[PDB]
Amino acid sequence: MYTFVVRDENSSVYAEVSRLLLATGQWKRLRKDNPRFNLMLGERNRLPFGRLGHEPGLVQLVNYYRGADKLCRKASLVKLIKTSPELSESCTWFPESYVIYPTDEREVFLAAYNRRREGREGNVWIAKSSILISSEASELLDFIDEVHVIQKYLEKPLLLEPGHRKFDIRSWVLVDHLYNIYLYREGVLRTSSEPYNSANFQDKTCHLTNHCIQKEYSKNYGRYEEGNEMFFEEFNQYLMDALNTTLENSILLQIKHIIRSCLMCIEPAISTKHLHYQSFQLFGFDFMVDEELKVWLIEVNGAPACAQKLYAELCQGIVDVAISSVFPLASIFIKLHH
Amino acid sequence: MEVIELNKATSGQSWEVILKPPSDPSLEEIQKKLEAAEERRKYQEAELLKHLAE
Amino acid sequence: MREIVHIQAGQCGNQIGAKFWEVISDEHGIDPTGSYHGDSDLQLERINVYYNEATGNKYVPRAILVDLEPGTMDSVRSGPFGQIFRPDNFVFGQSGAGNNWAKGHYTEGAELVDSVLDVVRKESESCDCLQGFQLTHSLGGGTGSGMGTLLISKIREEYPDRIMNTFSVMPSPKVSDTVVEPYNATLSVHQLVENTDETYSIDNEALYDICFRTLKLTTPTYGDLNHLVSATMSGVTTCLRFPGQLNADLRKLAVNMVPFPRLHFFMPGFAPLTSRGYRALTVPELTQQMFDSKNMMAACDPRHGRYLTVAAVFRGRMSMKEVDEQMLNVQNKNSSYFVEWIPNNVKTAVCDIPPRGLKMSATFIGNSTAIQELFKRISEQFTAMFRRKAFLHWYTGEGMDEMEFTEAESNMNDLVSEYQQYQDATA
Amino acid sequence: MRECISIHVGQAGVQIGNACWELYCLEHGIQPDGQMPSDKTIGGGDDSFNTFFSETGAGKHVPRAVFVDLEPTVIDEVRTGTYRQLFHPEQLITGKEDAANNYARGHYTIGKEIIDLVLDRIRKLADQCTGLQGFLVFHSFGGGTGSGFTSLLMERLSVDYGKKSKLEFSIYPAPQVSTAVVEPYNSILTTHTTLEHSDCAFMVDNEAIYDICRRNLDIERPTYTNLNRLIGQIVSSITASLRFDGALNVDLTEFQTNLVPYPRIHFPLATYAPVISAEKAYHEQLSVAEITNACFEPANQMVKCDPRHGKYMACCLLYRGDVVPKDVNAAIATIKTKRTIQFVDWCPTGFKVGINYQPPTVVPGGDLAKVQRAVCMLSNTTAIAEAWARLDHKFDLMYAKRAFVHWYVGEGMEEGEFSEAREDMAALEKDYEEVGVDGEE
Ligand SMILES: CC[C@H](C)[C@H](NC(=O)[C@@]1(C)CCCN1C)C(=O)N(C)[C@H](C[C@@H](OC(C)=O)c1nc(C(=O)N[C@@H](Cc2ccc(N)cc2)C[C@H](C)C(=O)O)cs1)C(C)C
Ligand SMILES: Nc1nc2c(ncn2[C@@H]2O[C@H](COP(=O)(O)OP(=O)(O)OP(=O)(O)O)[C@@H](O)[C@H]2O)c(=O)[nH]1
Ligand SMILES: Nc1nc2c(ncn2[C@@H]2O[C@H](COP(=O)(O)OP(=O)(O)O)[C@@H](O)[C@H]2O)c(=O)[nH]1
Ligand SMILES: Nc1ncnc2c1ncn2[C@@H]1O[C@H](COP(=O)(O)OP(=O)(O)O)[C@@H](O)[C@H]1O
Ligand SMILES: [Ca+2]
Ligand SMILES: [Ca+2]
Ligand SMILES: [Ca+2]
Ligand SMILES: [Mg+2]
Ligand SMILES: [Mg+2]
Ligand SMILES: [Mg+2]
Repeated sequence: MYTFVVRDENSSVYAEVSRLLLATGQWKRLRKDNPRFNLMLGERNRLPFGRLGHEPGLVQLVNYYRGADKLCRKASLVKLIKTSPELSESCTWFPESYVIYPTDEREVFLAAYNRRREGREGNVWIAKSSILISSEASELLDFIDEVHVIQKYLEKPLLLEPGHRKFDIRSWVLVDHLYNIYLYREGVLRTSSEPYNSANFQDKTCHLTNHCIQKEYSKNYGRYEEGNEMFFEEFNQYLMDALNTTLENSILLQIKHIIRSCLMCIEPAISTKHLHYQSFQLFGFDFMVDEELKVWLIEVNGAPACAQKLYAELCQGIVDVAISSVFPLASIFIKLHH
Repeated sequence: MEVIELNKATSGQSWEVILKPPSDPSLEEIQKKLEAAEERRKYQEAELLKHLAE
Repeated sequence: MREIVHIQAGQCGNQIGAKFWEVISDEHGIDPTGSYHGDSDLQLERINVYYNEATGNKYVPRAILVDLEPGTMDSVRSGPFGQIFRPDNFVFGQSGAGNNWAKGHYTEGAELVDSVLDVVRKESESCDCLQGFQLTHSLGGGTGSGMGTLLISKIREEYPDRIMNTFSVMPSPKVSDTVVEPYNATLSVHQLVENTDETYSIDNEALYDICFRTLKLTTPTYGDLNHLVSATMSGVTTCLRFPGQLNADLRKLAVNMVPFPRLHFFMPGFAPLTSRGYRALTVPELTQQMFDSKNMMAACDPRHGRYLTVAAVFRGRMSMKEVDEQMLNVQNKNSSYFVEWIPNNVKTAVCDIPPRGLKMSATFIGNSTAIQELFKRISEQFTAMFRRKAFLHWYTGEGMDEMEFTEAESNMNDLVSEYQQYQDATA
Repeated sequence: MRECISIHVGQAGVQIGNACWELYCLEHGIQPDGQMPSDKTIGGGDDSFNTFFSETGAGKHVPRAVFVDLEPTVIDEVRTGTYRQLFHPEQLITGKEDAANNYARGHYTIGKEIIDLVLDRIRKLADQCTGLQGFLVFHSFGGGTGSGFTSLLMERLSVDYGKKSKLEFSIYPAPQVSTAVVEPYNSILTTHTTLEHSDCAFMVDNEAIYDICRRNLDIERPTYTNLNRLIGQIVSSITASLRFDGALNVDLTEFQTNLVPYPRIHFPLATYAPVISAEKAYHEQLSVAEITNACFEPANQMVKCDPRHGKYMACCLLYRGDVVPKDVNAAIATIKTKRTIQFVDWCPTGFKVGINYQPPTVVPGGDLAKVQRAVCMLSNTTAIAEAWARLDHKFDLMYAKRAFVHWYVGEGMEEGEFSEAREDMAALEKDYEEVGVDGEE
């Protein structure tokens, strides 16, 4: 009879993870401040990592990797890519990014921006907090003074037909206590139900593919799919019939290279191998695919949520390979080798 | 990787190795607190003895 | 801290007090004459906690025998070990207390009390460093009840800085038929709440039920009950008598067991439970048993409350790894029954010397909020008579007023309210 | 030559003290009778060992030590000890009644009544010193004497010797060996009271020590004897530099200088390798590179914490035995690339290194094997604040209910002193976080 504690009530993913654990009749949920637990399903910000692994007779495991915020915080991710020789500034799969404070990267940003204007190259950028899409240095820098990251906007993206619509691929990755990187076979395409405007960047409906902005600012929401959710089997069919190739060959291969290269990079800083406590974590990798079928990384989410139809399969995979591996009772993933 | 201040001796040796460069109460107060506690104890004992005599 | 002064008052007190010295004398290898005849020097390292060494290297118990009648003490003197006790330390009367707390506390007891204190004083003198006092008594009678609590109060006046600890026997209608017992018991609890540092709540209901249901004794006797009491007393005092780290003195025990000054009533436990007439217990069995309701010396269900603090003593030759394993297993398997706001509240001791005829035993000491059940019981019985003022003439004929009774009733009801406070308290 | 006075307070201080002064004698060839054949200057000398050992005309090498417990049992085993001849009777000070794991009883009640006798016996030592450096104070955080009496003595030492250095060896409380439930209260109370009076404190979490013994020495249930032989090894590494003709940490000031940038953050983390069981017939001798790398393994530290999720303000490697610089600098190159060693921006990422040719010594008939080379890494990392966060949370759980508080108040302490002591800890935690660092989707 193993014990757990729930310290993040808002997590839909670990709410289902809790539900499945009790349902086995080998797990008991303790009070959120009872220290005599095996598993902590901890709070998003300020998790007491320093307190875990100090209870004798108990093998303790947490649903977070201490320091995985270097990869998940927007300004930190840029910094990690730029400083770490494992990724470096010689990195092909991540858009040109600069950290701007309202230490700084203001000097080097203008330097690369002005080389593009005179170089007769597209100067469309994006701004986000750790939301603005503009071509002028004024509108970008002036907005931050109302901490952000100025990233190269994907001017030539790939568009699904019918619809001439933008999208983004969300992949779920589980890194267990042994640092085995597992990619869930199912992913989702956060599509933009409105057609892409090549010249207009004022309307933030056809540019932001988020499920929240489509259920709020999009008129033709839920037209092509439900709601703006295209799954892999369906997307693969579009790639074969409309582009000849497969999802595995044109996209999945690059995604896997990105996941691996990212998580291997921070393995020496977050690995809980010779530690008093063990960690595991579910991540949400966000990708953009250009028209040349080249995969780009947008953001890493430390606390992702799932697509309602996949919760069942993903949350069972979490308890199967990340929990019951450590706490044995009485594949739906792709193991990314390293 | 730099090596500086190489100190040598009979039972040892030492040096620095730079990999990258940078970027009270008086005795009067002690007896004051020590007496105040003894007087807080003495009050508690006498209050008990007062209650016991009742 | 070193020497403990032992006082035994009344019929129950002297009977259980006597059985205590017989048990620990044999443990420490002291014969009924007082001469040492043991195999280990672990038996004498802390002998001076309970025994005064006399000329010709003979060991005398630091025991005072009190009663308002000669009866029991005469049978203790006629007993096997009666010869060990100092004869100047037998302080008795001829009247009796007639199962009346008012007689033991105010009228008859009043006449004998200073002669007891002169013996307490003499014993306290021959002490290099006195720890405190130990008292055996019942709460249902007159002498141990009334006189015992008056002796505690008088001892506290002369020794306010020392530790007062009791082995108090709680009344049960399964053992006794004296109607006034709930009155005497409530009057005695009121005293214990104010004037003791530690009280082992030894309940006659639990001792009867253990004898009947577990030891399968059809007609249990006082000696049958006392057998479980002497085992409990031997176990709860181990840390004080033998070399060790945890709870080796009365004060260190109190600091570990008493989070709140009125909440000092302990629920003792014991494994294996035996009757006076082979098969050794494993470390896992000792651990399941000592924490089991059926092994508690107080008729309370620990599962109905929360443990504020626990002391676990393991006696014999066993695995310190396994003791630690099983102790952690018990805490980790039932963590809801241990207050979260008192971190690491279970402390464990292991002593190499087991009791007589046991290869290995385990004694539990718990400060559980479930003790309120015992107090609710005595309170239910008290209120039923007191709301009709029944049998009060026995008390008022001794000078007492209804006020003392209303006050005693209130204090015990307040103590039950306090135990509930901390049962419903969260971190 | 500058002298050091070692003070051992409580059961922990006295029993560790014993394990240390015993290792010191095996290391300097001093016999249980106090005789040293290797010392050719009879009844005196200005040798490096004379920092810790005074001398008699009869040729007795006498520890510059004071033992203080409020109860006889423990110190009466220093008097009955193998090394009983070593100590003067006035070096051993006992009460009758102990502090009952109550800081208030140790500090206020018994403290007030024995403080002057202790400072007297300390001056009796200080007056045999040509130029006293300061003090090394050994004690538990958890016990009443260990916490209460020590904090009082530290405040008085600051008065009577304000120019002198005060260094600590503090035993941080761990439930696996803990004797009391109030150890969190006592720990915070003494930490707050001893903060301004301590120059450098070395914490040893009893949980780490217990685990090293279980894991590396294959001891089922380690005792104080096992724990102290291991603590003795770490203490010896730190003090070897004062007792022998060494190049680094040659005086007590050097510890503050080399390890303590900010005075409040004076708790360096100690890591020690190699720890091998003597009960091992075969032993594959580890390299300089292996033992150096192990200094970055949490399994080998004196407090379990992650120095990766913190910053370094100081780092110093103390080697012992068959070690050459060539192998050291190469290991420092190797680990720098492998391990994630982040330093404070205003500090150079670098290490102070010292080798002491003196070989690693063990007690004959011990659980610890004799090694050719050894290393103690002393590093000031903000990761040690994890020990503070754990203890502060335990303190908070209990204090919110005022559990056991009456025991303190009954000894004369005010309830306000508890939250005062705790606000200082909340300050200390905040200092460490300032130095150390910069929903659904
Ligand atoms: C006919 C009435 C009997 C005697 C009595 N019955 C009751 O009280 C009942 C059950 C009847 C109505 C409701 N009520 C509660 C009874 O069984 N008890 C009061 C017993 C105690 C009684 O048991 C028997 C069977 O005699 C006694 N035991 C002893 C005894 O153990 N004597 C030992 C010496 C002794 C004497 C007094 C004291 N206080 C302590 C010890 C000697 C014996 C040989 C031994 O060692 O057991 C004496 S009377 C208790 C435990 C329930
Ligand atoms: N490593 C180690 N820890 C010890 C030793 N003795 C006690 N401790 C620890 O120290 C804490 C208790 O403090 P003690 O030193 O025993 O107490 P004290 O200073 O003598 O104080 P009182 O006995 O209360 O007057 C607990 O954490 C013990 O486990 C020892 O020899 N070695
Ligand atoms: N367990 C136990 N209970 C006893 C014994 N003698 C008396 N009692 C109980 O004590 C109460 C009567 O008190 P008693 O000690 O005889 O009276 P006192 O002499 O006036 O103090 C009743 O609850 C009895 O059942 C005994 O030897 N053992
Ligand atoms: N550089 C970019 N080029 C093109 N589209 C982008 C770029 N950055 C973000 N987007 C778009 O913005 C959407 C939301 O951005 P994101 O960084 O994932 O923020 P959030 O943390 O709020 O989910 C993406 O789904 C994508 O459509
Ligand atoms: Ca009369
Ligand atoms: Ca000399
Ligand atoms: Ca100072
Ligand atoms: Mg009677
Ligand atoms: Mg039960
Ligand atoms: Mg002690």
